[PDB]
Amino acid sequence: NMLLNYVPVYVMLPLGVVNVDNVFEDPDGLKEQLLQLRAAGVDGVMVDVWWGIIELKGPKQYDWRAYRSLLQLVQECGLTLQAIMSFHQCGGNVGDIVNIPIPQWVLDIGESNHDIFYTNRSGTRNKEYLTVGVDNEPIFHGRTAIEIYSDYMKSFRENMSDFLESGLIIDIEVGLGPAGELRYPSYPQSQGWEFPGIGEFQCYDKYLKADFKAAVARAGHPEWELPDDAGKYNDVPESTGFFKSNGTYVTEKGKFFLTWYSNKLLNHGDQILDEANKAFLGCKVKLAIKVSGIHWWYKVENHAAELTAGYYNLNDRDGYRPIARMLSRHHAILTFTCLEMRDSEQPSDAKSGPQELVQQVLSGGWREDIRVAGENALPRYDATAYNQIILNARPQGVNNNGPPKLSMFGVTYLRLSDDLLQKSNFNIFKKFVLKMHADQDYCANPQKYNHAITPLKPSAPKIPIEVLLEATKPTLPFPWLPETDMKVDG
Ligand SMILES: OC[C@H]1O[C@H](O[C@H]2[C@H](O)[C@@H](O)[C@@H](O)O[C@@H]2CO)[C@H](O)[C@@H](O)[C@@H]1O
Ligand SMILES: OC[C@H]1O[C@H](O[C@H]2[C@H](O)[C@@H](O)[C@H](O)O[C@@H]2CO)[C@H](O)[C@@H](O)[C@@H]1O
Repeated sequence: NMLLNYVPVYVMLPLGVVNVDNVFEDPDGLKEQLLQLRAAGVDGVMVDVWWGIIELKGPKQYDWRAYRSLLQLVQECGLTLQAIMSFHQCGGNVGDIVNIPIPQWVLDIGESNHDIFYTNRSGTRNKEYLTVGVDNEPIFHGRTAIEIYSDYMKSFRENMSDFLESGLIIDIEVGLGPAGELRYPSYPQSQGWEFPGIGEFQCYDKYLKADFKAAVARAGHPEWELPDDAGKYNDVPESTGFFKSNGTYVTEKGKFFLTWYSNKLLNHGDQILDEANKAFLGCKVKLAIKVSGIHWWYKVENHAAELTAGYYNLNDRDGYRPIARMLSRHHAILTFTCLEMRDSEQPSDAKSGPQELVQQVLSGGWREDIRVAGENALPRYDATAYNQIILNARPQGVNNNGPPKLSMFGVTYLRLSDDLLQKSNFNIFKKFVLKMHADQDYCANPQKYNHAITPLKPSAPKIPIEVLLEATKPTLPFPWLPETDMKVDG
């Protein structure tokens, strides 16, 4: 039956649906838009549950009232919800049209201890997310950063228990860094970065610096220092001593650093996921994380942009499968945030390979037997973008005699706006939804298309770092069709 080829479609709600003052501004306005989505066959919506709004007043001073009103409306409109535990700031990244800082009281601590923020070689502090360096430092009025994230998720679970029990919430996306993605803020627009700059390493806060220095000493090279020849945000790889042919990235020093740098992210995600699993244990929901799609410089040996962001991915070293393997113990979903792009849409001097990157990441996930979901990186309303998303959703087309051998768990579209609801654009969107559903009408019961949600079980045992890193072995990706068999057309 065709329904087994059905891939659910979700739509991101506007940023700021509940403002910085914790007020659900326009319920009536949202309602009409939501009803539009319901009529279009959309399965659900995604929303940021901003930490900076909810725990603003002070430690454990949560106010969930506005969000309870929003969830109630979503439920009345017959839509499911993907909730993001957004522990980051909204404002400094592409598309951020509203400013939502992290809790003021945390910012207050940062005034006396500037090292709680990611820091570049020049010493500029980025305030959008707390550095992984303080994950386990009890410097926030007695709590560590992870305990804060943990308490937040537990409070959410208890205060939204009725919505969880009624099955409104489908999955919990755990924010792990800038824009909620598990990565370092290596390409900050707020600091002058412009595509396709290689970006900069963000490991200079005193906590990470000390950890690194202790690490190199134990490795027998106490004299090794953090990179000093990697250039600046907008540089090109060949102009740096670190990324050029036979450069530092290829030396023992460079390899040790890149391994250390990338491992920090793996442990950061693993530890916070442990807390997320405890907070939602028993709930009929799934856990997910977001991985950024850094396609620029993907086609040169140095993969500079990926490296500075924390993804130690080279032609002979898979830096994404280790992440997938880590997610397996938590039964979590890997959400890739760049699915609509085509190589030919990128400037030549950027050496972009978004198509190849997508194939590597998704294949890595299916290889490790975890569920993979995705989102488009930039706003798109044209058929070519939708057709590329559909292609990646079912790489080998639909199976007329059962489920496809390969398919994504779901796709979330960025973002709900007046532009999307314009007659012509919305008209194409409807065809996109139909094709994602493999020509089937909207299906209310996920069980029909094998997407039944069972109670979250405790995570499996800890997987040692050496076992995780075995996943760096390069593998050939799964075969991809040149174009989808479920085209939207034009
Ligand atoms: O509302 C979700 C999320 O949206 C934005 O981040 C996106 C980004 O725009 C995409 O290009 C891609 O990277 O996925 C990101 C995560 O979904 C906001 O910047 C972010 O704050 C917000 O949480
Ligand atoms: O900021 C992260 C994104 O940067 C690029 O997006 C470019 C886009 O390609 C270009 O057409 C436009 O003029 O500028 C934006 C920068 O905001 C990458 O293409 C994206 O993949 C990144 O997510």
